[PDB]
Amino acid sequence: TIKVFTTVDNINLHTQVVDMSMTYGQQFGPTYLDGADVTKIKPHNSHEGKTFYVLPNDDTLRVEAFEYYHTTDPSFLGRYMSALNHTKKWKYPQVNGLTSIKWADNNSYLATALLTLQQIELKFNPPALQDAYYRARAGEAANFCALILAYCNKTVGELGDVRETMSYLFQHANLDSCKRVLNVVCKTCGQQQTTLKGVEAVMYMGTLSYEQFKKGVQIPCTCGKQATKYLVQQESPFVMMSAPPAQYELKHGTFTCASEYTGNYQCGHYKHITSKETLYCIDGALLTKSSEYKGPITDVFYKENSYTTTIK
Ligand SMILES: Cn1c(=O)c2c(ncn2C)n(C)c1=O
Ligand SMILES: [Zn+2]
Repeated sequence: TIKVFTTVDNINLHTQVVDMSMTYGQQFGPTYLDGADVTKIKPHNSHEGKTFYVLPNDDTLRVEAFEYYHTTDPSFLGRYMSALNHTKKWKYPQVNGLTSIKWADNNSYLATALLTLQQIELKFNPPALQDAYYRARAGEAANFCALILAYCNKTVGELGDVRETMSYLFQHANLDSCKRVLNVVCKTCGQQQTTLKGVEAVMYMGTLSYEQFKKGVQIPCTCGKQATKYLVQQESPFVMMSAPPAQYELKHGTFTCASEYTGNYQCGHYKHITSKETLYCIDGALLTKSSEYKGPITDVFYKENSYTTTIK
């Protein structure tokens, strides 16, 4: 017999005596050793003392799992392991001071999401995610990428959407106190103010221009006229403005960073544009600098703190 540790978080370890005549799966359920699936394997003597991950299959492990990952989805950990086997083999070059990802397995959407996160102010609430995120910021991003895939219910190689991805991640970020107040004005129906909080206060779908959002965008009214919607008040460290991809000119110094999307739902590619002393296009491991940029932009990120309209 051998003594080992089992765990769901590699924080709380639990002693186990292992029967060498049974596989790990027969004793523990699906079981991983340093990420390798050992479910169908007989214990080796050399495994004595090692730490194994298992699926949360009792109350203690379930609570520990929830406390570390902030999800009760029982398939989460298996999904994470499957992703991590791949993301450990990706490469994470430093590009223009940021951790990027060299292209692999259609991962451009994860690269531009990671590049974006390093330019906006945000903290993740699940300890697993915030821990992985700080390692990713330093260049060791495999765990962070596998968690993102797991949180988004995506597998390695699946095409992804940055906006959807950002939405899921923001739901695990402390945006609780972010606030947006909007006003919609119809000459017939009058004015209707709305207040949004959390993730809905920092994401908008329909226009890339933050300035246009402040000035007012035309939206239809059920009465049949065109109403105007504009931003009354914003309280957040950034905003995300998105729209269906379309040719768009990005101007140095008017935005923080942006996502460009080429292709369709069957085959496509993201690039990342950032505004520094000039414009930089980060494309996985590739870097290109230019003073102007035009492309099929789909998300633009802007810094914010507090904004109040002067529209009376
Ligand atoms: C996979 N892939 C694409 O699919 C792609 C692209 N540029 C345009 N497209 C569509 N690049 C650079 C790419 O690596
Ligand atoms: Zn109306």
